[PDB]
Amino acid sequence: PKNPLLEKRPRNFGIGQDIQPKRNLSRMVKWPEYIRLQRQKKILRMRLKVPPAIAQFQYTLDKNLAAQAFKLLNKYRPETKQEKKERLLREATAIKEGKKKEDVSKKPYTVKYGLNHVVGLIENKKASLVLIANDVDPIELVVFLPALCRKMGIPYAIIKGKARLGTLVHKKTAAVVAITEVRSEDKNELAKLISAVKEGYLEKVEDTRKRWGGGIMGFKAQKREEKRKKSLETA
Amino acid sequence: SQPGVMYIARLPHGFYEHELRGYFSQFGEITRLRVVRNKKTGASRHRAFIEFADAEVADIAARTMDKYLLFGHILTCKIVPPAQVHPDLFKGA
Amino acid sequence: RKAPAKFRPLDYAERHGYIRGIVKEIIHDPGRGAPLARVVFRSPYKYKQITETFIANEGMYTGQFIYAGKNAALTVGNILPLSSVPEGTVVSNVEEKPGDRGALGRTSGNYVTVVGHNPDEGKTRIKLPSGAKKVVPSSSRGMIGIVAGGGRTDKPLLKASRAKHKFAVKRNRWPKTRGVAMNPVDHPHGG
Amino acid sequence: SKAAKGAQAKKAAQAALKGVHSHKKTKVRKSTTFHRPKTLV
Amino acid sequence: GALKYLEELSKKKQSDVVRFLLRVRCWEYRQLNVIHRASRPSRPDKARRLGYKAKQGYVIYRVRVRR
RNA sequence: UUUUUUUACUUAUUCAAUGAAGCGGGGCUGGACUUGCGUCCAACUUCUGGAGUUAAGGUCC
Repeated sequence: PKNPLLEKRPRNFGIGQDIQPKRNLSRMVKWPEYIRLQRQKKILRMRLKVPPAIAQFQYTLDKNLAAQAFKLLNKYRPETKQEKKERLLREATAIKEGKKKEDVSKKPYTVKYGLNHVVGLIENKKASLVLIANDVDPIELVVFLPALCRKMGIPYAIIKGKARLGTLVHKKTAAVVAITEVRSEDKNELAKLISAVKEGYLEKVEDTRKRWGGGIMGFKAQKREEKRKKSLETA
Repeated sequence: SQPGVMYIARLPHGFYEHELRGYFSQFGEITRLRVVRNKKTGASRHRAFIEFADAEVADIAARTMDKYLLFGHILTCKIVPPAQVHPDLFKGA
Repeated sequence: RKAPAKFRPLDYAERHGYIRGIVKEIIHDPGRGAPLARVVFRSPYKYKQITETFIANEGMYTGQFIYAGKNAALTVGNILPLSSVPEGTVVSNVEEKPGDRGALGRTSGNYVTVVGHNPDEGKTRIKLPSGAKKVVPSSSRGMIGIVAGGGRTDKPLLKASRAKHKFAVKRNRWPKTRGVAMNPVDHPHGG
Repeated sequence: SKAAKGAQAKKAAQAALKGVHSHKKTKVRKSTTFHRPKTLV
Repeated sequence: GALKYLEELSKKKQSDVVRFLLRVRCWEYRQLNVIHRASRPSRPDKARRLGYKAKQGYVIYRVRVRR
C-alpha cells in the first residue's frame, strides 16, 4: 500500500501560471560564428542554382558498388615504410652478392594516386578506372576530371570520401585514385568492377549530370508558396 | 490492385527461392515466385520471375536492384509488362 | 533618470495571452513632464521578477494590477495590440512596428486615436497628436488611456529662473541669443 | 494501405542503396547560451 | 598535371561555373574576418606559380580591403 | 534569344529585437460555418499591494 502522506502537485504551464519547464531549445541556440558559417554555407549552396559541372558531384556510387570497389582496391595499397625498408635491405643484399635488384624484386602493382600523376595517366590513356572524391575543396582541382575521362574513354566514378581514398593510399586525404593494371588473379575482378561501374553508375547519371543543381527552397518559403497556390486554386 | 511481375536474371548460385522470397518480401509481399530450373538436373538457370502483389512496389524493387553487383554477377532486374506476362508463367510456382 | 520608458519586449505571453503586473511606484522623471510607473511582472521562465518602467497614464495608481497582452481587457493602464481594440480607442506609447517598445504619444496629456482597422492585410489607421494620419501594423501595442500630467504648459513660467530650472535638467540651449544681436562673423543674421 | 506499402518499399530501397545508419543523436540544450568547452591545461 | 587545367579555367572568370564559385566564396569571405588565415590556397595554381610550396613555413592569409 | 513595363519571390545587401524562448507545419480538444467534412479560430492566468524557485507524481526496470 502506498503512503497516504504522498501527494501529487501538478504544474500548469499555461500563460501566467507556473514557471515554464526546461525544454530543448537547440533550434534557437546562439551558435558560434564558425558553426553558423558552415551551416549557412551549406544552405546557400542549396538555395542558389548550381551549374552542372559542379552539380554532377552530388551523384555518387551507392553503398554496394563502393564496397566492391574498395574490396578490389584494398588489395593494391602502396608500400608501407617498413615494407620498403625490408625490400631495400633485400636489394642491398643482392647488390652485395653481385645481383641486380630486379632479381630479388618483382614488378609492383599499386593503386595510383596524386592528382597530377593521375591526370597524366588519364591523358596517356593508361588508367583503367578512375575514382574521384566528391568533396574536394577547391572544387576546380577535379571539376574537369569527368570531362577529361569522357574524352579519353576512361571509366570513372565519383565516390564519397577523400578521407576514404586516403585510407587506400596511406594518407589523410586523396582527391583521386586510379587503377592502371592489376595482377592476373584480380584481372577478372577488375573487369567485372569496370562493367559494373559503366552499367550502374555512368548510364544512370548520363542524363542527370547535365542538369542544374540547387534551387531548393527553404521550409517556411515552401509552406508559404503551398499556401499561396492553395488560396489561388480555391479563389 | 494489379500485380507486378519482375524478371530477374544473372542470379548467383545461392540466390534461390527462399533467398529471393525473403529478400524481396522486405520491399513488399510476394504473390508468386518461380526460379527457372532444368528438369534433368534440378539446377537453376540463373533466372526467376517474381509476381508482387502491388505494381509500383515491384517497380521500386526492380529499379533498386537492377545492375546490382552480387557475388560477381551484375543482376538484371526488369519489370515485364502485363501484356507480355505469359498466362502460364507461374505454373509450378 | 534611471531607466528608459519602454514596454516589455514582445514575448510569447503578450503575443498569445496576457501577463499581469503590479504598479509599485509612480515617480517623477527629471526632464520629462509625464510621470513614470514602475510595474513588476513575473518572469515566465525563471523565479526572479522583472521590473519595468512605463509612462503612466492618468488614473493609474500604486497597488493596481495592469495587464499586457493580446487578451488583456480594455481598461486604462492595460497594454494591448491595436488589433484587439475597437475604433475610437485612445492609447499611448504606440509602437511604430511591433516590438519597438513604444514611440508615439508619449508626452503629457497626449494620446493616439485608433481611427480604423484593415484586417485583410493586418493594418491599423491611427491619428497622431499633430493631426497626422498613419498606418501601423495591427500587432503594435499601446497602453489604454491618456498620458498623465496634462495641462502642464497652460501655466506661465513667469520667471527666467523657472525657465532656467526647466532647461538645465533638459540640456536644451538656454539662454538663447538672437542671430540679429550678433556680429556678421557669428550668424548669417548677424549685424 | 497503399501509402504504407509505398513507404515500406521506399524504406527497403533506402536500406539497399544507402545502408541502415539513417539516424543521428543530437544534444538536448536547455539553454540558448553556448559556452566554450573546458579543455586540458 | 591538373594545374594547367586550373590556369585555363581561371582565365574564364565570366563562365557560369567560375562566377558561381566567385559569388559563394565572396559571400563566405565577407562573413569571415577582414584579415584571417587561410588553411590552404583557394587558387593553388596561382599560389604555386607565385612561389608557394606545401612546406612547413609557408602560410596563406586572406584579407579584404575597401576599394 | 533579346529590349521595355509591372508582379511576384528570396539567396546578396539593409534595418530592428532578444538571456537568440516557444517561429513554421501537423496531431489532440472545443466552437462555428460549410459542404455533407474542407476551412478559420480558440486553447493557458482578471474582486484583493500575499506566495509561486531545489518536480511532485505515474509507469517499467
